[PDB]
Amino acid sequence: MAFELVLNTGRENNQAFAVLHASNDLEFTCQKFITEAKVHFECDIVGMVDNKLKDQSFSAFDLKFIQEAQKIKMIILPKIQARMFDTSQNIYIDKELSSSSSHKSKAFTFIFTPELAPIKDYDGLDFNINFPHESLPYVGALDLNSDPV
Amino acid sequence: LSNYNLGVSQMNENKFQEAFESFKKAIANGENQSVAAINAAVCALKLNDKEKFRYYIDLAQVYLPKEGKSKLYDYYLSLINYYKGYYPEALQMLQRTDMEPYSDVAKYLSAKIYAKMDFDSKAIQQLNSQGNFESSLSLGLLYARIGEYAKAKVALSTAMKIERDFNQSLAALTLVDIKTGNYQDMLARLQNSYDNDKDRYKILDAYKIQVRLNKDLFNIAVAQNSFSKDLLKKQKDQFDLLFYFAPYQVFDSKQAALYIKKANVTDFVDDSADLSSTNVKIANIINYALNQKLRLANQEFQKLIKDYPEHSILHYNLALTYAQMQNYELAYKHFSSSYHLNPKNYLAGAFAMFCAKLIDIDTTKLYNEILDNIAADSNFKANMQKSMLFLVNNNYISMLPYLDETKKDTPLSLIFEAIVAKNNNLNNQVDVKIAKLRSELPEDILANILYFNSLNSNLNIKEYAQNAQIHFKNLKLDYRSVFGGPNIAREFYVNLMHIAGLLNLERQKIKELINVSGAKDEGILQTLAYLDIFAQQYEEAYALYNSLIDDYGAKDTKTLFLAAVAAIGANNPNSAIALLQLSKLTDKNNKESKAALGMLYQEVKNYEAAISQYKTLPNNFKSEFFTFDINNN
Repeated sequence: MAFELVLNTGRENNQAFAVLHASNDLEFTCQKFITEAKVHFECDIVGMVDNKLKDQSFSAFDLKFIQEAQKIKMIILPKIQARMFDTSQNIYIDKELSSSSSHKSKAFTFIFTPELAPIKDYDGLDFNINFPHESLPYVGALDLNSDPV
Repeated sequence: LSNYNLGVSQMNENKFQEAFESFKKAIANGENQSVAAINAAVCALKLNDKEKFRYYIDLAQVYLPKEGKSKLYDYYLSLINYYKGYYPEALQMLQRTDMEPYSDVAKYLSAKIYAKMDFDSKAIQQLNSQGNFESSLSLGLLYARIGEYAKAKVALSTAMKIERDFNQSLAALTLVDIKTGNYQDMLARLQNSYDNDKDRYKILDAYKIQVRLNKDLFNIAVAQNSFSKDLLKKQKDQFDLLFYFAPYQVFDSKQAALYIKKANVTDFVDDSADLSSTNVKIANIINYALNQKLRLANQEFQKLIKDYPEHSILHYNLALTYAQMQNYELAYKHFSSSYHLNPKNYLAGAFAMFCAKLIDIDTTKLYNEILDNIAADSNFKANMQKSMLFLVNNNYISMLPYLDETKKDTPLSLIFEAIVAKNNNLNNQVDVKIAKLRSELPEDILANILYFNSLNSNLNIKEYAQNAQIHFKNLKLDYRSVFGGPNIAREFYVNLMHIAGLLNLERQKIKELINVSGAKDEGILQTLAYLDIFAQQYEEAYALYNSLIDDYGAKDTKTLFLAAVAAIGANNPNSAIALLQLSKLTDKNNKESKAALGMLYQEVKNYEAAISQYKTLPNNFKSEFFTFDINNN
């Protein structure tokens, strides 16, 4: 199984915080079909050969799998507002942070949180911000217990 | 002194293998398992080995609960989530770290994460809340992304001093200066950085740009604000409206009246300019001009002038046809010729100054000439021209006496009175002047639009749109032939339909009319092209404009400019360059064509010619038609 989902849930203020990470060895696609006031997050995966994959129901989103001939369609129905991100680039090595709004990569992150904000329109230049100071972070000097001197 | 301490103490000396071995020894001994695992993973990542990095990062988690009581627990968890690609978790967990030397690092990493996920404001706030790392370049880039160029310039200028961030900050500041409109500042900055010429071209090669149409053209709110409140409060609009209603000069009005079918002949023809064949030719071409056929009349006047090259009236008529056609330089030429061949034609001189003001040129000599000729005359029965002479200067008090005169009513007089009343905040008599104007001209598009905008001005957007829809629903227009006069009538009709959100239905109506039969006139095609440009349908507009140029005669400055606009909309930078060069060949000092040409040359990567066009622009100029965006792919 070269394709992996991980789910992490948590609390912020008094809300819900769901994060779904999808990864594969090859590049696959995910899109944000809107329909009518009901976002359906649809992912296309080559999948190689897979067995019967049962569908689970979760607090913030529902999952569905469709298995065609050597093709997998992942359907995500969010019960709350959801957003998509392409966290394929390794930030912890790189200094030129690219854009996270891409429709094809080897790692995708879906975020579910009730108290979100609508995307605003800013008249600006789509620069790639350069962070030149902290590239490979590490922990400094410590004692026999994990605590700074 | 400890194994972990010894490893980390070697590790900041840029010695990675020995430190990694020390970390392995510390992990084997069993001292500070989690932090040793994280540092060993980062050391392994210093060299080129991804598998070992992944193995050690995965191993780091299983010892984490052992160090459950540690004031740096938040930082360790955030780092572990940071190297695994789980970024939102790391961002959510990084805000709880309040230790002394790591709070700034936590805030910097949070800024990185926010910047990745397109939350620029939070990233700016996090970077500003930091006082350990110099984040001038990142702050400037983020400010540019948000759209606050005023602080972006300061941040980038601060970052320019450091040697490492020289080239990138220079390129970013150059692009920001282009975006804001300060061109001479950009050129001065470029000239003081390098001494060679190739090096200065490489700064413009850092970021690839892409030309785009301005988003402010399609905003309904701004169009309504500028249309229903400041219709006559603009020099270009004032001059265009004066040109529309201006009269056409003849020798004898009585002879010309028998050759024109308008029912308002006495209002659009004047004989104040101090052969029978010349009279009849003038009358025929004027009839062609007034009955919604402008291009053919302009061509006929141009052809007939070559036969008789000394007649003050003919130059005025050709110049008027050019001026109503948004061809201002030839209008200047022929207006000046007309005034120089007869210095008692004051309307010709006034229109010459108007045209010379619309393009960029000095006209003080002409103003003094007409002023001297005014002060030395036996009679001055024409005071309208004297009042009009003040319009070039940005003063309006001087025409206040004109509103108290015993006057014959012609549409030029009414529109001039409306301009004068509106420009002195006398917003009450504007309505009565416009009402009289509409009463004078029943079957006119522009009069109807003006009356509607005067009557329904004091409303909101929704009421304006609903009234407009109701008003034009019951209004029937012969679309085939009525949009064939001066360009301002179409432009204003398209703008009003854009405000009311009705231009899609009108677009469908005009298409159906076009598809009913075959070859037709120019007016419908130009109106449909303009509607397509204003409906964000660029491919059809570009095809229509190419058909206009290559099928009928469309070698005009305005038509070529609009074709270039459509081509830029349809992602054709190469054709836009040729079209804009051909447009500029006549109107040399066109401030909007030059900026677009410079941007297009920068996009095609021709920096030798990009600076040439930028060198001919002022330090304060915001193009209302073109902008650029950074191409990241």
